[PDB]
Amino acid sequence: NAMWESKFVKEGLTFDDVLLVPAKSDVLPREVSVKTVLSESLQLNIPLISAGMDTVTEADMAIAMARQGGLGIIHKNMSIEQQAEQVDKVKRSGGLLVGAAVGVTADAMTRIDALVKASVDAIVLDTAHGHSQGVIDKVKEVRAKYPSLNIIAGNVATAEATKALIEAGANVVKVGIGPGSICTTRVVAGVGVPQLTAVYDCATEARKHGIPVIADGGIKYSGDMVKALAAGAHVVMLGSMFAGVAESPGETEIYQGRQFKVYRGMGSVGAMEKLVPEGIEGRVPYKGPLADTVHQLVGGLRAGMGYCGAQDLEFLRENAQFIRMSGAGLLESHPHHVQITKEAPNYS
Amino acid sequence: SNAMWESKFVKEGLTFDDVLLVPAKSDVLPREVSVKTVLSESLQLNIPLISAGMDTVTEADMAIAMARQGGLGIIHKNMSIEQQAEQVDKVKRSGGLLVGAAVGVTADAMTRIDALVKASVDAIVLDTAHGHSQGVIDKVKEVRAKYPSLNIIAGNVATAEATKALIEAGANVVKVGIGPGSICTTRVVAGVGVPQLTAVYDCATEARKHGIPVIADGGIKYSGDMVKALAAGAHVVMLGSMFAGVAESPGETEIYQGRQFKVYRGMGSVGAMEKGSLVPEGIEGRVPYKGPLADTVHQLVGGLRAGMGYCGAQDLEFLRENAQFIRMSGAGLLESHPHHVQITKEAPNYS
Amino acid sequence: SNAMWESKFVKEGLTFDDVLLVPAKSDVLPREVSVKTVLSESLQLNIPLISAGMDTVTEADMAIAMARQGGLGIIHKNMSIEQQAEQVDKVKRSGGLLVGAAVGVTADAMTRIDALVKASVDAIVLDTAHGHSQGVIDKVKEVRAKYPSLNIIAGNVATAEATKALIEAGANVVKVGIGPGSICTTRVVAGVGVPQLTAVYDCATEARKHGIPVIADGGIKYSGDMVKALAAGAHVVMLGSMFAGVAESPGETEIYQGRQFKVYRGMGSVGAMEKLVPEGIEGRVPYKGPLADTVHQLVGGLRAGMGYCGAQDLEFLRENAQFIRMSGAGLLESHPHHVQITKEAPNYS
Amino acid sequence: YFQSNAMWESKFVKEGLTFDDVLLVPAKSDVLPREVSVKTVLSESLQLNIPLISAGMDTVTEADMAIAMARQGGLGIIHKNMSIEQQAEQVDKVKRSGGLLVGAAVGVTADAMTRIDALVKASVDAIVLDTAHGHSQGVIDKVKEVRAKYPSLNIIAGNVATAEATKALIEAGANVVKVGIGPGSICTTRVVAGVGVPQLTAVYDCATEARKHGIPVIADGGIKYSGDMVKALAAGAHVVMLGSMFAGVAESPGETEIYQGRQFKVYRGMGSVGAMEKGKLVPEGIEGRVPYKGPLADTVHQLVGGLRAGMGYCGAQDLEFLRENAQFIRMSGAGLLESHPHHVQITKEAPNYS
Ligand SMILES: C/C(=N\O)c1cccc(C(C)(C)NC(=O)Nc2ccc(Br)cc2)c1
Ligand SMILES: C/C(=N\O)c1cccc(C(C)(C)NC(=O)Nc2ccc(Br)cc2)c1
Ligand SMILES: C/C(=N\O)c1cccc(C(C)(C)NC(=O)Nc2ccc(Br)cc2)c1
Ligand SMILES: C/C(=N\O)c1cccc(C(C)(C)NC(=O)Nc2ccc(Br)cc2)c1
Ligand SMILES: O=c1[nH]cnc2c1ncn2[C@@H]1O[C@H](COP(=O)(O)O)[C@@H](O)[C@H]1O
Ligand SMILES: O=c1[nH]cnc2c1ncn2[C@@H]1O[C@H](COP(=O)(O)O)[C@@H](O)[C@H]1O
Ligand SMILES: O=c1[nH]cnc2c1ncn2[C@@H]1O[C@H](COP(=O)(O)O)[C@@H](O)[C@H]1O
Ligand SMILES: O=c1[nH]cnc2c1ncn2[C@@H]1O[C@H](COP(=O)(O)O)[C@@H](O)[C@H]1O
Repeated sequence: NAMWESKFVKEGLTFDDVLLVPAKSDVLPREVSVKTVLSESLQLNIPLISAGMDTVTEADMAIAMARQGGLGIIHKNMSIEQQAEQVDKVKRSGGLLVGAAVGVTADAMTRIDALVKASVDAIVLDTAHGHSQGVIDKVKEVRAKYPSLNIIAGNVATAEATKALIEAGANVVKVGIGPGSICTTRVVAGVGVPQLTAVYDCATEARKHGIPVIADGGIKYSGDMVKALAAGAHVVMLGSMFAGVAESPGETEIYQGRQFKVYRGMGSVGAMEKLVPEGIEGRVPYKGPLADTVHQLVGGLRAGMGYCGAQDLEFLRENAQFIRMSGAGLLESHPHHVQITKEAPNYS
Repeated sequence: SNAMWESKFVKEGLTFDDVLLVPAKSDVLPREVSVKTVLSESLQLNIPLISAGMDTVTEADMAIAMARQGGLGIIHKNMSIEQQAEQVDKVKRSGGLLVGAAVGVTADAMTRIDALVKASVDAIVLDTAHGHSQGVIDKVKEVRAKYPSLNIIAGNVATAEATKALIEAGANVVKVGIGPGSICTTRVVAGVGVPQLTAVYDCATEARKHGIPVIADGGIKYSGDMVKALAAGAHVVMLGSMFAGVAESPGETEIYQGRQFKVYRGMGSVGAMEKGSLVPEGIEGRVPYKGPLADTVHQLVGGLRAGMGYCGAQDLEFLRENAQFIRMSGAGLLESHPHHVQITKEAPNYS
Repeated sequence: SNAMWESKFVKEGLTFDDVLLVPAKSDVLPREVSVKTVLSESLQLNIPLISAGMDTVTEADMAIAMARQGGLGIIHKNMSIEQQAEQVDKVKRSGGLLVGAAVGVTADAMTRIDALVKASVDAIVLDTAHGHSQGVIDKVKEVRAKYPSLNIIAGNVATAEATKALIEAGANVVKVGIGPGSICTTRVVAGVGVPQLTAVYDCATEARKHGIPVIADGGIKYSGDMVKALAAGAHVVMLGSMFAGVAESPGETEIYQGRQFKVYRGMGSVGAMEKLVPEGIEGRVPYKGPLADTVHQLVGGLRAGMGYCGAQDLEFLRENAQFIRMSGAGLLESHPHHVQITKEAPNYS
Repeated sequence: YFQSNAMWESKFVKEGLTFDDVLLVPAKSDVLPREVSVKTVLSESLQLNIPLISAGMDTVTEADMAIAMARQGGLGIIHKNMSIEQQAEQVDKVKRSGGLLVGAAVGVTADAMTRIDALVKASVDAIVLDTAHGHSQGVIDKVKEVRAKYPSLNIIAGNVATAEATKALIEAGANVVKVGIGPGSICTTRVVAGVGVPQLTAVYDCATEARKHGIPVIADGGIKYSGDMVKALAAGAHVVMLGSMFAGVAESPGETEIYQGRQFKVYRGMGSVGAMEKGKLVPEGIEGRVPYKGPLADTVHQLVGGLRAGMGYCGAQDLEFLRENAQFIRMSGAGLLESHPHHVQITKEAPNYS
């Protein structure tokens, strides 16, 4: 009866539940290191990865990304020959880093070969439920065939799942079940773990095997990134904040005089039609080139590490302290009792 | 004698939107999982869904469509004894379909049950505002005495003491939910309730000890809430709202707010009481038209299969016994719905 | 010491919307329950409702209507002494009806009270912002010393210590509520309050020990809040907002965007007061028609409340009802949701 | 159990509270509001007759605000978004208007000493060493550098939200510590940088540290109503600093624009794009507008009125009593809802509400 009595024990935290407490600082925002190492083959100058979705990352996005010091993951919602071409395309553009997503399917190894042939630096085996036997067995197969290949497996939300995938041979683990802006998983399936807690629990375990974790989803301001990083993540992955960018796939859609870009979940009827969906379709404001959005994110990270007296991303993960707050805390934490006049480059 | 007074405020209650089901090790796919449940020795559903015995939800056409999706429908009692019998008769003739009927706690109650059973009703539901009553308990005994083979679903209850009381009265199944209803105002007019997830849980806890199943009834807005109700301990769930905008439900379509809509109302609302015949405990409204019951039920189950997939649950018994929740704040709720993106299309299972 | 410093944030407060009443075994139906209540040997009420002693809620006509429904009106003090004395007189010579009058702590308090006792007032209500004031305590004492029989309702307090203090000065009834009122801005303008549910309970905890009934005053937006207040230990509740749109309330009906409305305002707002800054605002509520249709919906909900708790009477309810606590999500589930509302119900707007 | 894993497993332990979370608990009172004392001592040479400082923002304080505040018994901080000689002129302008107290902000920069020199020459009564992060090595280094050169100068340093941080500035020479990272109405620090401590707790944790040394603290940011000020003082602050409640009064800088029939003034953060441009950047504030409130004397009379009310509610005769004794009760979001006007359509403006 022990499981029957534990159903409602666990409590979970999300980004907007917390604040990073300022700490003794000696280091200024321009001075801090934002470098990060996923592995031997995989080093990033900025801890950003653009999501593997048909409205977020194709060749042009992955390249603009890699030249910012970050990383692109080509979505798998295309042919095999096509993804391999675009992966090779990013590689011929200055010999820089590139990712490709593969689903746990029958044609998975066929896709992976063609991808390793095009010289991917990391494949991402993405699935709804990374804590699954099929997902384990696949990572085992792939680890067997390509012992040299960076393997990103997700998604997971628990310690148990983080361990299952590490042991199967995945060297980077991906955290997030249901925090995405376009995600309906928690609504339609009732399943999830608040992202902060899920980064924190998966990192605690992953820390032991010296394995890094990517916070995926739920990030809507630069300060969310800081929180996710400080809660244990090595790197964050973004969808919505990148979808509005000129280099992202999909052509600009006009709306109320303004310019927008389509942004849909890979699990939406829209993405799949090209069945019970776990995602929706919509649009985000046109934002400009990747370059200014990148600027605002990193600068936020830079100011947070400054506040936290963290010289590198390591010191931040291992030293940053949070403070929990109520919903009224959240109200104070955003602008309040003033009517906004101008748009800020980092706020709505 | 101070114990009762010092304890007025010790209990805490959780609901659907306070929690999330935690993903567990899975070796099963949504399609591989089984959603069948056994409610008793004569009542078995292929999907854990029951359409509410309300006058804007279930009549003969609703029950027939329900039974065909693998579920069940409860024919409401806002009609004549005779007419309700015909409706049960009608459902029965269309392929040996299952069907339930609602009966109130009155003096006409035995007379009404006599007809529904001669009509071959597969279960009766004694629905009341306060299922923890002598009036209810004595009526459940009275029926169980007369009809010892009859599937009795009794309610509504929100407590373990109450669930135990109706089981020892002879109830096969216990219906859980005081005040959780979408059209319901009980908690506002009378102050009384238990948050649904906790009510299902405390009750499932008692019903288990005796081998009795509970029915989660009310407060389900999306399919994820169904998984939560089942995972909390309910064998089966009862939906009003999610079903009222279906083609097979009674009533006609009307255009409102620029599209098609159906009338949805509470049985304790001023409207519904006029037809049937105290201070009202429900309101009258309308919900969007959704077309055939089939497409709705396909999303319902589809979400259920997805959840159980995430929970490594090959069947509903596993999900009841094993699923773990994690409590979350209001901010957790916001992360759990689509956010910070403008939606351009009604998704089949969202808004 | 350093005790006061470290305990600044220890306490926790709950309000009507924090909580639900748990359904209990019930032998009884709504129509069979008793809603009578006894404030004191002199004052007994057929229904647990007093109307607020404000200049836009209760004058003679309200007080008379209340009494006739089995409740009680408090005639506010925003008039002259001769005006309030004849207001009482009118209510009394209108069938031998119970009536109450407001008095504040000040110089001519005794003269007004003198005039009120002469006119046969049943209960004097010592309305002040801070019942736990030294000046309030001194005044309750003087009135008790002069009128050993007279019912004294003294308010307002939010703490067990204040309640204890009023009871010892001679108060027969204590009125509980700092800040929860619909028209009130005390909490906002002065940072000061206690959540009404915790307040009623805390004071009831102290008052029960001396057998003194408390009034849960302000904060009631629906029928169930009243069930909650009584179940938290109040003997009776006092309403202003729920009663302000009633036909027998002072104030003529005003037209605004076509719909009938009535003026409703705090007694500490600018208009009512005409040295200190306002602690109230001035507003408007829809017309509701006769008091009786409003009372019937109120008692109706109370009765359904009592039937769900298995309470034959209000003493059972006070001593036995159990609450359960919930988050914001639970309150969202507690109100009707995910449905367009078509028409108004007579008890939910 | 190790040294390495201490910080890791304390990450989520702390709890923060803010104004909207709590309520002051009424206590026995023998004192009427008009009898209480709102006088407050920040240091031997800096006594305020009312507990209110006009924040040092370009949309808030300049000579006219500073003058008007002082004549009410408060203080104004001339902002630094202007030249050195200009800022000293503003100071002299206030000092040559009846020897009114004035303070003036200075950041941590090479010219800081040049500026400080110029302000002291103008008889400034306090320098506010104002920075985004009070707990920075530079800020401590500056306080020390200034204290050394000006042993009698009043040095108000900010901004911090922790006892650890508050101890550093005190040990470095600040007479008065300013509290608040993120609570500001025009602030986005918490959104863009993720960082902050809820202001009520922040005021409390710092006051706890500071009172051991006999040092006052300033609640800076987050006050929307007079009641919030009272919570802030009762949480341990000697005095509050206000932006948005002062931003839209006659004496504040800015023209009177009008939209939809009503009067407004611009109010922007100092970390906003607008404020920076005056002297790509990654802002930590936003620009907007607030209602025109009219002459300062009205906002101030309402403010001090709320305070006296709450002190009477708390049986406080002076602010020291309130700091030492005031108790809070914690509430939820249904309580905050009950704590505002509800279920009535408000038909006119209370001078102190909305
Ligand atoms: C990213 C994502 N979910 O998080 C996604 C992507 C495409 C399709 C889908 C669909 C087909 C809608 N959902 C699933 O495949 N859900 C699912 C759920 C549980 C298990 Br086990 C296996 C799959 C989901
Ligand atoms: C509450 C409810 N369903 O949950 C319902 C349904 C129809 C009519 C009613 C009416 C008759 C308006 N209300 C009640 O019967 N309320 C009620 C409440 C407690 C007790 Br005991 C007996 C009756 C209620
Ligand atoms: C809050 C309230 N009734 O509940 C009320 C009523 C009338 C006037 C007032 C006024 C005079 C505006 N406020 C106060 O008198 N506040 C107050 C505060 C503390 C003390 Br001690 C004495 C009075 C308040
Ligand atoms: C936050 C604030 N005042 O409270 C303010 C004002 C002006 C400029 C700024 C800018 C330049 C945008 N931000 C910073 O200076 N941020 C910052 C953050 C951390 C550290 Br360490 C040093 C500086 C901030
Ligand atoms: O349709 C889907 N359903 C659920 N999750 C999705 C879907 N499509 C993408 N995601 C996840 O959502 C992430 C982006 O979340 P966002 O940055 O919060 O917009 C992606 O990286 C995926 O992990
Ligand atoms: O008017 C009434 N008052 C309170 N609850 C009601 C009333 N009518 C029906 N219900 C309950 O609400 C359930 C439907 O809830 P829904 O699925 O949220 O629409 C029904 O199955 C009944 O249990
Ligand atoms: O203006 C005032 N400021 C604060 N509270 C008031 C004021 N005037 C009346 N009250 C209280 O508010 C109660 C009515 O609150 P309501 O029933 O929620 O409308 C009255 O009975 C008084 O106790
Ligand atoms: O640009 C900004 N970003 C963050 N905080 C600011 C900024 N400008 C001023 N502040 C702070 O916010 C306070 C004013 O907050 P308010 O009274 O809530 O408007 C000031 O006294 C500063 O401490």
